[PDB]
Amino acid sequence: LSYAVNIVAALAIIIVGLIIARMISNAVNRLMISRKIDATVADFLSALVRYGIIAFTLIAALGRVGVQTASVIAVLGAAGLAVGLALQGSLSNLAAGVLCVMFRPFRAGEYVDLGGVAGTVLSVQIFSTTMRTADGKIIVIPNGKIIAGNIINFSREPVRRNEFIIGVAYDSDIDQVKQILTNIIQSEDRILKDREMTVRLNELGASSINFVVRVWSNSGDLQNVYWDVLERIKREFDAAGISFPYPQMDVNFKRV
Amino acid sequence: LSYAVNIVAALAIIIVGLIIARMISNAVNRLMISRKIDATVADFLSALVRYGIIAFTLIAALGRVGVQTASVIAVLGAAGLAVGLALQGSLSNLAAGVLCVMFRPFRAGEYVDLGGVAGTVLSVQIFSTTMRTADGKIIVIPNGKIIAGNIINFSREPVRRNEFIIGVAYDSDIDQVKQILTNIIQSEDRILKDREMTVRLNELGASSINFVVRVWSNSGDLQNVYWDVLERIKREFDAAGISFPYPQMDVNFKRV
Amino acid sequence: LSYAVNIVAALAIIIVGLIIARMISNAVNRLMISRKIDATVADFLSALVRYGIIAFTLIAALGRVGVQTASVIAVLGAAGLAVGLALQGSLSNLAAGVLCVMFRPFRAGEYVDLGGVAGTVLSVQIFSTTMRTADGKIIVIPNGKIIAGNIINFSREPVRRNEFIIGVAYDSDIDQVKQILTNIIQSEDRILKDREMTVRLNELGASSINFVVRVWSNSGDLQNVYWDVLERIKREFDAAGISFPYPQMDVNFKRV
Amino acid sequence: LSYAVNIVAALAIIIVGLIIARMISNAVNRLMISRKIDATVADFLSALVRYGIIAFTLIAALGRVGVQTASVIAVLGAAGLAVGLALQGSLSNLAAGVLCVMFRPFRAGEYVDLGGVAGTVLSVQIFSTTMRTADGKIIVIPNGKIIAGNIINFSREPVRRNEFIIGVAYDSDIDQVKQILTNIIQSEDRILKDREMTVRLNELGASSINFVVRVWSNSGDLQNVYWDVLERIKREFDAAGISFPYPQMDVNFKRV
Amino acid sequence: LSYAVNIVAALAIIIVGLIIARMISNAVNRLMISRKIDATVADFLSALVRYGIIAFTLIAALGRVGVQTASVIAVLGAAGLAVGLALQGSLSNLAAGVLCVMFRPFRAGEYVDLGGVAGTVLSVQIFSTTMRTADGKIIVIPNGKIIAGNIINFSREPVRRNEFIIGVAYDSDIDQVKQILTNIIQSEDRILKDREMTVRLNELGASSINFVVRVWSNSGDLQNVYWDVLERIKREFDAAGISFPYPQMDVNFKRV
Amino acid sequence: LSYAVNIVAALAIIIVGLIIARMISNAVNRLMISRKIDATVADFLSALVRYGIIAFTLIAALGRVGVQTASVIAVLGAAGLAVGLALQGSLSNLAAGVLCVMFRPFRAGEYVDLGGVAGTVLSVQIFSTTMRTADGKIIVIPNGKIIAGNIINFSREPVRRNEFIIGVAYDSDIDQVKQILTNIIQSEDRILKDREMTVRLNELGASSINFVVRVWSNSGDLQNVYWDVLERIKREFDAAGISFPYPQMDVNFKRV
Amino acid sequence: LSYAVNIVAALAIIIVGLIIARMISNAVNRLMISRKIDATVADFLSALVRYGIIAFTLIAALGRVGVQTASVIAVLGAAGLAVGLALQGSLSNLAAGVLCVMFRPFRAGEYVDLGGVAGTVLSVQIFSTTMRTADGKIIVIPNGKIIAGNIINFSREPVRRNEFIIGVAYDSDIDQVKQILTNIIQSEDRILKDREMTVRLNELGASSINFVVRVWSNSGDLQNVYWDVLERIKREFDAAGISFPYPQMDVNFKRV
Repeated sequence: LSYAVNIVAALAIIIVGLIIARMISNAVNRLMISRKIDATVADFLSALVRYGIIAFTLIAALGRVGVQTASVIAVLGAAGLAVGLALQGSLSNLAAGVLCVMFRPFRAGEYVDLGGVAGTVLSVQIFSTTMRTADGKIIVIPNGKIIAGNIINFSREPVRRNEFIIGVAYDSDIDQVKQILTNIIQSEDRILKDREMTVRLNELGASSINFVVRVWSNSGDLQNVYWDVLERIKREFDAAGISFPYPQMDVNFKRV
Repeated sequence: LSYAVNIVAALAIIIVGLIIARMISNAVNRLMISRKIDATVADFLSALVRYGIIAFTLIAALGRVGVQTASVIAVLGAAGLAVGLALQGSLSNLAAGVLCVMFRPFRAGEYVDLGGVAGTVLSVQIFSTTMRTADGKIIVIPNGKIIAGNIINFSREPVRRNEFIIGVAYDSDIDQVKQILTNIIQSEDRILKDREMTVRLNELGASSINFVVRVWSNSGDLQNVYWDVLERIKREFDAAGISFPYPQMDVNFKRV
Repeated sequence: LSYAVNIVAALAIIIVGLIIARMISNAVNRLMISRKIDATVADFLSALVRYGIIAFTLIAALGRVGVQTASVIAVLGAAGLAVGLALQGSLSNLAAGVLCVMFRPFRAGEYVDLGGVAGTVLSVQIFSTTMRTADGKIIVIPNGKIIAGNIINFSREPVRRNEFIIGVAYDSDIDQVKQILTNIIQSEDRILKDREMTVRLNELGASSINFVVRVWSNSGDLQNVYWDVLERIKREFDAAGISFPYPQMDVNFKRV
Repeated sequence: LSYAVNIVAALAIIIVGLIIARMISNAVNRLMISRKIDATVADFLSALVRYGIIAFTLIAALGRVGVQTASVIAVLGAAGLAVGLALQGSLSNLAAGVLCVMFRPFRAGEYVDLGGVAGTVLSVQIFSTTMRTADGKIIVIPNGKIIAGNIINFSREPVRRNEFIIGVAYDSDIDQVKQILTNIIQSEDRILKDREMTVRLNELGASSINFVVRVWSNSGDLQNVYWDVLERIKREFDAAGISFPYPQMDVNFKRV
Repeated sequence: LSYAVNIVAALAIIIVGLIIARMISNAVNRLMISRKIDATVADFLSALVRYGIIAFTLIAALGRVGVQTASVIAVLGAAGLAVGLALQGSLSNLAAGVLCVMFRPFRAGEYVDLGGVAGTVLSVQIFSTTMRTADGKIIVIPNGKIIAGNIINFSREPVRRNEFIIGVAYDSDIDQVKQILTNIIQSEDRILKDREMTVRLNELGASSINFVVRVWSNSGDLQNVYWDVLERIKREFDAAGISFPYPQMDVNFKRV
Repeated sequence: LSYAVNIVAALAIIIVGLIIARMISNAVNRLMISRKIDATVADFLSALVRYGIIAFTLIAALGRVGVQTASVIAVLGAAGLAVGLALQGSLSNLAAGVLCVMFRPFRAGEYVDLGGVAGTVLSVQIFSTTMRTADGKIIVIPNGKIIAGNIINFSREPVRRNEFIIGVAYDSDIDQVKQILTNIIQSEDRILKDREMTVRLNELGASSINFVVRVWSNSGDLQNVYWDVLERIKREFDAAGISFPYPQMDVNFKRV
Repeated sequence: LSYAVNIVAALAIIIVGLIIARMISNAVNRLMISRKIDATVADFLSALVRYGIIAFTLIAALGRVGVQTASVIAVLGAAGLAVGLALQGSLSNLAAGVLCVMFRPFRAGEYVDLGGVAGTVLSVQIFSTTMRTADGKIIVIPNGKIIAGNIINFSREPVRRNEFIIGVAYDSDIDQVKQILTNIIQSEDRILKDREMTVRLNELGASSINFVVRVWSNSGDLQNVYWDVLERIKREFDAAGISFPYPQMDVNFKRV
């Protein structure tokens, strides 16, 4: 049984191969990390060399025990293929992960809409991103889904814009409405005066004349500015004699 | 018939091969489990070595009965392919399974919305997850579907937020509404006072002035707090003289 | 024509091959069935060995009539491929079949919603499942579709939950409504008293105060409990002086 | 030009090959049809042997005119591939065809809903099924589409169920409504008395109390039973003093 | 440079090959057309032989100028692949074309609904079908789209069916309505009397009792029969004292 | 280093190869354009020969510097594949481009609906088509999208058809309405009198009797004819005493 | 160990190969950039030569350490494949990037609708485009998504068109309405008088006669022209006695 020495040689090749592979791959993503690339892309690109070198080792090692070479390429091919399928979704998500962290279309703490759902971003991880809905629900979105959909970011821009739509009665003084509204926004300090300040008759409506007011503020103020400016419009308009109309209807009577 | 000895040799290879395969594979996911990896990933990765080694055995064993080697790679290729298709959905679900249990974006007992349907999670299994709808229906969702869709988790966060929208009549005192609402929530102990406490005029409405109240509570209290605070608003508002308006209509008569 | 003896040898190989194949495959799923596996998985896995072995036979048999070996792998490859396509849908459905019978996410006789359609399950067969809609229509759903969609099962759970929404007039006594409702459900024996018994003011509505009542019952009783508890609410509420309001409207007259 | 004898030999192989192929294939689906299999599946499976054998013939025939063997596998591979694409839809439809005829989830003459469209089935053919809409439109649905969608079959079940929803005025006697309805259905012979006979107060409605009546009849009677039972309810209810209410509205006047 | 004779031989092979290919292919679809097959299928199947034979020619011709054979299979493979992609949509449409013309699920001149759009068919061409919308728009639909979608054909059936829904006031005589309607349709000659003639009380409605009338006519008459029968119902109903009701409303006054 | 002469020979082959390739390809689509084919199809088919011939050159050229032949097929295969993906969308659009220009289902200047969006076509280019919306927006649609969707062409047909729907009061004379409408359209010269001229009672409506008028005109006139015929109907109907009704309502009073 | 010299030779090949690759590739996209092509397309096409040449180097280098050549094509094939998947989305986006910058269907600063979302474009980068919504949200859209969807460009066209729809009461003078509207737009300088100026009775409406006015202006003016022309219509119409009607209703009383 002097051809049972190849069994021992097969092992030798595997152990030497496993080590030679482990040390090259370590010594490659030592190189990559020292350049800059990116921790994950390093580990990934690296772990391909690793699994590649032990793929060569398996071919030559089995090969000394008469395993036909072109059967190892085939079996390992299949093996790899079966893994490949099972993972993929992951691989795809893993990649989106990188992209998101290395392009920061949103960063942790920004409020964003990631395709129907919107919340404050907490953390982008390997496969999935975590946000917290204004009301306290937690949503976990797959990195893959995020990256191939639109990213609406409420917070990256420093100055944003409220739009009021106020409806008043048809017999209201057009000039009077404009003046009161203009004088409300003029006096509000939180409204940026060096930007758009549109007060205008916008829509001849169903039962109301509809005025549009659009004014810019710092992103932080936007919410409070809206509320404060509204309370105001309502108060002033009442004291000034302008009517917010209920729904109207001309009825045309007929005794029968 | 001295070339009918190869038939006997073919069997020998198969039995030795089946055993040698069965004991390597066992001896691999012995190693994996002892590290940490994950029971399932172990069994899976392992069972690939297993089926791989008996793939080699089949090649060499048939090969001694003149089965052309490159016809075994082909036949087994097809066989594997046919299985591959038939399973897949499963494989994909199996993988989602792992991910879900080893990332716990939801754990058993959390209430969650898994893409349109929502219930309390019971158990994540091989291919499919089981939840119980608040009313007692059981839903079985495929692990695969779950993982590639958004996961809304109502329960992982410890503190959550009710939003009331209360409509009052246009001739109601703005300041009075705010005070009563503010004094209701101020006194409710279950409302977390160190967080958001928004009471504000929010919408000039169709037939009602709409106030928005938003207050935070422990996740457990949220449901009862809502109901209790509502009963309250209704009672106080009535005793205080504030009217929840019916739908309005100005009618403008015309005899014809 | 002494090279026309190979034609005779070709047949010999085919007949011996067909038989050798038929008897291994039989003798394999004899083994599988005797373990436990599953009748279909057996027949399937088995029928792959069968068609595999006669694939080898065809290669070697044609091969003795100078059919280039690597042309047989090719032709049979194509043949298999063409079949593969034509079936697949089937294969996919066949597999779903197994899963459904060997996981019983629904069993025959349970009422279920299988992605938009819902009915009482009759029988899960090879490719397709049969249910009967409450009203008598028969639906035939492909096993494949079922398994990759949500499965809502109305019947597996033994206790379920009705939700009534009752609207009463704004000027109705809040305490009185709660008491009558509570006293209706308290007295109904079919309502499980050791579970949720929610009677509460839920919605300040358009033209009605809306109370929500939620009570649990055995799955069998659920339908009759609802109807009986409703008839009751209506009767009691009338005799007690509480009004279910018609839609309301404040009209504000104007002679023109 | 003694190497121009191979041209003549090439032809010989083709003619012999075409014939040998044509007579095996005939002689295979003679066998299949004599077992039972199915006329179409036979022709198909058969026609694969046919085109397979002439594929071998083409390889060896061209091969004697120095056409490199592994170029024929390649060219024919491409040819086949180009056909494959062009057909497929067909192939898929052809297969659905079989399944439909050999499982009769609907048979000719049954009224069915095949994914949004519904009509009386006329005939299932090679690729496409033909139904006639109740009103006389003809619809041609691809067999493929049919098989991968739900099949709703109105006609296979012998007994089916009407549901009436009747709305009466709030001040109507609950007991009186139940009795009249019950006495209508009790007397109707076409209503199967040994099955469900539900008459019940079902919905406290907008402007009507809504009763649900559900009764079973033979599939033939279902349409006429509905109409006849309706005419009846209307007549009896009127003569008995029960009012089908018009839409209601409480209006609350305000001089301004 | 006596190895520069192969360049001349290469050309010879190409010219002879191009001609030998052009003349076989012509001589094949001469055969096909003389059987019956189908002008397009012939040209297609033929043009595959054509491009196949010149594929062999290119392999052997380049091969005498030392172009490694298995590089030609590769390059041409790619070339073909690139074409394949660019065309396909076409190929698919070309195939649908054939099917449509050789199954006439609609013929030129029939009015049909081809998945949302409907018009009178003009002409089915290579890739695309042309219809004319009742109002004069032209629509060009891809043959491929057509074939994989439902085909609704308004015109292939010779007799079709109108459905009138007529609403009359609740206090209208049920018997009188039925008689007038029945007597209208009885007298209309264009209504096929040997088929369905349904006049019945169908819906207890919002503000109207709704009668359904359904009557069959030749496909040509269907439009005019509807209009004529309608004008009629309106006239008769008026002269007979039956009221088509306006929308109703019971209003319940409240001085406040 | 007399084996460093192959490096020089490698270059020679590449330069000769690049030229020989460049001059065949030029000399091929010289031929194609001189027949008729199509400028783009020529350049494309041509540019495949070009890149094909330099693919052969690269194989043999590298091959003289010991680059294993079957590694060049592989590397170039990958390279081509990576390009292939990156382009494709383009390739697909490029092909649609051709089809559109060489079938003119719409030509520049026609108004068309290309799947939801509609505008006047400006120019069809390589990948993308440009249209101008009636109001002045520019839309750029990918050629690929266009070709696989329906093409609605408003302009290719020379004569088109308006449909008026006019609602009059229930107590209006049916005959009078028809006559006035008929006499309006009879007198309008721009209405084609040799085509459809439908004036008819079409719908017994909610609060109006609805008449349908349908009349054909040249494509240019269609818009103006509609407007002019409308103004007319309104004027005549008023002067003739026919009422366009406001929405109706029978109210049924109840003191409470 | 004189066969441990090949290890040293292996390294030599890699270093020489890496350099020879680095300097060809640099020297290729030196050439491309100097022509014109496109900075990105150059780097890409170039980086394929680069990775190709080191692919050859790896084959021959490993090959001198007995790594079977056809195992390197295989391993690297897999490696490449795994990368290929992980990237792709990127590759696709990268390509769309190019196309967008080198066709400028929108340029930075134009307002555009990119499939549902619309904003002012800021910058098109490698994979993703950034726009700013009128109100200050930032949207990040993948280049890939953009290129395969419609591109609506509000700004590339220099002159655009407002459409007013004004509703007046039925008893308003048709001629008077046309004149006032015509005289408003006639006098507005910002309205381009050499283009469309449509003032016309367009719709006989529910409770209003609806006039359509359509007038063209410079793209800059469009917004202000609309607002200014509206305020105007409202003012003039009031002073001139034309009534914008409230919703109408003929009510037909019935004492009960």
